[PDB]
Amino acid sequence: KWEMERTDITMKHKLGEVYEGVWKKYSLTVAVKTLKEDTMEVEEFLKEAAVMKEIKHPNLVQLLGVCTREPPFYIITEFMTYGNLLDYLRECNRQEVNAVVLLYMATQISSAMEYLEKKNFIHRDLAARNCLVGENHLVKVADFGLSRLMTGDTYTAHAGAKFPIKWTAPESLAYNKFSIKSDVWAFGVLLWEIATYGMSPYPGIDLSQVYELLEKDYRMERPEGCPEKVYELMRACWQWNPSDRPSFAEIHQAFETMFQES
Ligand SMILES: CN[C@@H]1C[C@H]2O[C@@](C)([C@@H]1OC)n1c3ccccc3c3c4c(c5c6c(n2c5c31)CCCC6)C(=O)NC4
Repeated sequence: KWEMERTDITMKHKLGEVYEGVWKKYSLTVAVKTLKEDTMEVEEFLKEAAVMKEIKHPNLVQLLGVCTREPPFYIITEFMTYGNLLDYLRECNRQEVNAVVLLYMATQISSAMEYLEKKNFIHRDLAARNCLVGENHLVKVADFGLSRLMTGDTYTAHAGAKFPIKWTAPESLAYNKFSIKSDVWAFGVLLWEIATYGMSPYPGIDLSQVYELLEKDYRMERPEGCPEKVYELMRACWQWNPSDRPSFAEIHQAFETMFQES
């Protein structure tokens, strides 16, 4: 079990809610995602925990332990000093976080998604804000709440689900069809975030025109200095028809290559 003792953790401050914690026993800083007793995302929070137990990879935030016997409930994970990649990128000195660094981040993230692709997982919410950073530009994928292990190739969202439109693929916006491919789309947009140091996608466009524009075959222009093969991947990631999209194995491979030629 991952079940462990509440009392071992000195709490600290805000980051259901996330808090910086200290596992007394091992002099160690941790993140603890908590749930306030009564409020019934009890279903939905235990599901996150259950998912995290099954996954393990050096580019996925690691479940260290849990308190699910007795409320207040706790998920404990490894701590990532530099927090979310979107604010990291926006706030950073780009001489240090340079062209090649960007390529490593993209490469790490692809590594973890090929892993998820092998296990048949969708993240279903892939984005700069949901990536966390450590020392020496370590990056890991986080926030596994909407992650499912699919039976079959297709998770269908409930109608009147709310999506982050500007990261969501066309078949997901029309028919609520999610899949690995729909995360490929998501990943492509994240590349666009990384390449621009955290600009918001489809800048200046209302949510209510995005789908129509994707249908009439509009895609975000290549951002300043994005490599040619990075932009090529972004564009294959944005194929209307999901069969035409690449795979995470394909993408990672291409990044592995591109990354060593640097
Ligand atoms: C009851 N034991 C804990 C289980 C857990 O978290 C601890 C706090 C403890 O394990 C050493 N832990 C560490 C403490 C100090 C330095 C490194 C680690 C550490 C580490 C890991 C780890 C894991 C678990 N725990 C880990 C670790 C739970 C099961 C999956 C992996 C790990 O994978 N690398 C360092």
